[PDB]
Amino acid sequence: GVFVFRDETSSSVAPAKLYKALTKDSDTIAQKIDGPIQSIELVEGNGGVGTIKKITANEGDKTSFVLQKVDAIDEANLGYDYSIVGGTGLPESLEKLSFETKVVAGSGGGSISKVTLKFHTKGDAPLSDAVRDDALAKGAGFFKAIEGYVLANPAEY
Amino acid sequence: GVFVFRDETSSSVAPAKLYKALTKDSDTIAQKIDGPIQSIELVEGNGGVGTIKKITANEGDKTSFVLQKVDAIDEANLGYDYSIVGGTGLPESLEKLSFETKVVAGSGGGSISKVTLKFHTKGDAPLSDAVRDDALAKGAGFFKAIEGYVLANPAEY
Ligand SMILES: O=S(=O)(O)c1cccc2cccc(Nc3ccccc3)c12
Ligand SMILES: O=S(=O)(O)c1cccc2cccc(Nc3ccccc3)c12
Ligand SMILES: O=S(=O)(O)c1cccc2cccc(Nc3ccccc3)c12
Ligand SMILES: O=S(=O)(O)c1cccc2cccc(Nc3ccccc3)c12
Ligand SMILES: O=S(=O)(O)c1cccc2cccc(Nc3ccccc3)c12
Repeated sequence: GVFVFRDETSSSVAPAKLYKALTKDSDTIAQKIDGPIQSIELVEGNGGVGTIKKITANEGDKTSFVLQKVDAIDEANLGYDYSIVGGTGLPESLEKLSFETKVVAGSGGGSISKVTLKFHTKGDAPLSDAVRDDALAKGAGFFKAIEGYVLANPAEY
Repeated sequence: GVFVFRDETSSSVAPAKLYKALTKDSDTIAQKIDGPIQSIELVEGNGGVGTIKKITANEGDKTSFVLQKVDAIDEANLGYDYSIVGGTGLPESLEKLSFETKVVAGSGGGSISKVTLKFHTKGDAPLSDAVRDDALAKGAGFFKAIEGYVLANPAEY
């Protein structure tokens, strides 16, 4: 089955800048900062729809990876969708985790980051809170890492 | 004027550990990771209630600081309250900003971080969205930075 969860996050970062950092510069920033992500490599494509990326990261003291697919890109409306489709980093009860994101004008020149997660469980397995919350936690952690990088480097943004 | 805002975040980190990191190890962690925070000075007190900490940060293209005061500590119930009473880092429209935090166990094994922020505006003046959102953005940034550290160093926790 499909489980949907929507969330919004405000930021002082201007829309155009945030969108660029999250969708075009994130792979580069993630390997640059001291976070969980250790390496990102293109398995297929170079960024456009259909692209498959292998992301290797450290979960505690162990390494795992996920395969990521680029579902859609609407640069005109600052939209970007993609999903995690495999790898050892993907919970056993999950078949696919899809993200639908959009950046809109926020308050005081800042923006609003809207995200819709869609959990596709394996064999209609139930979605435990633990699995759902861990994904939200990782999604929130990654977002803050990029936003934080943007805020700390005004010459670049 | 006094404006209130609440929030809850679920974490996979056990209660006691998340609490120790946020309230006892954070001063050191902030200096170990590369974030906005540059230094933490104990101006008066040793960390117990009544303590005044001076926190300095590199806001990217400029520097600023805030005076933090420890309002209450309840180690038994994993409670910790404090507030920003001054510094160039505190917006002019604000007189004081208070935080009331608590960590409770999740029903399934994690922990939930509850936070209540109380904005004290200067004499009936309204609270601007920009000020409100920026404050929330920094609070979440700090929290996630500390949560990230624990998850990346299971050996230490
Ligand atoms: O694709 S990520 O941008 O890291 C990613 C981003 C946002 C939310 C995520 C949730 C679960 C797993 C991920 N991947 C993962 C990657 C390596 C090891 C373990 C898990 C998530
Ligand atoms: O009286 S408070 O309600 O905290 C307070 C409330 C509102 C604004 C304040 C500004 C400076 C100092 C305070 N007090 C203070 C008290 C003890 C130690 C350090 C500072 C302020
Ligand atoms: O993160 S703090 O350790 O207080 C902090 C430390 C050092 C310098 C700071 C400068 C501006 C804002 C802060 N924080 C802030 C957080 C929430 C609401 C309003 C201001 C600063
Ligand atoms: O807004 S900043 O200019 O970085 C910033 C400046 C000054 C003090 C800060 C204190 C805590 C968090 C921030 N932001 C943050 C936001 C997202 C992720 C990590 C940290 C602070
Ligand atoms: O849960 S972690 O084991 O760190 C983790 C492990 C593996 C891949 C991750 C990918 C994105 C975010 C995480 N969390 C995160 C949480 C807080 C701050 C920054 C990143 C990831």
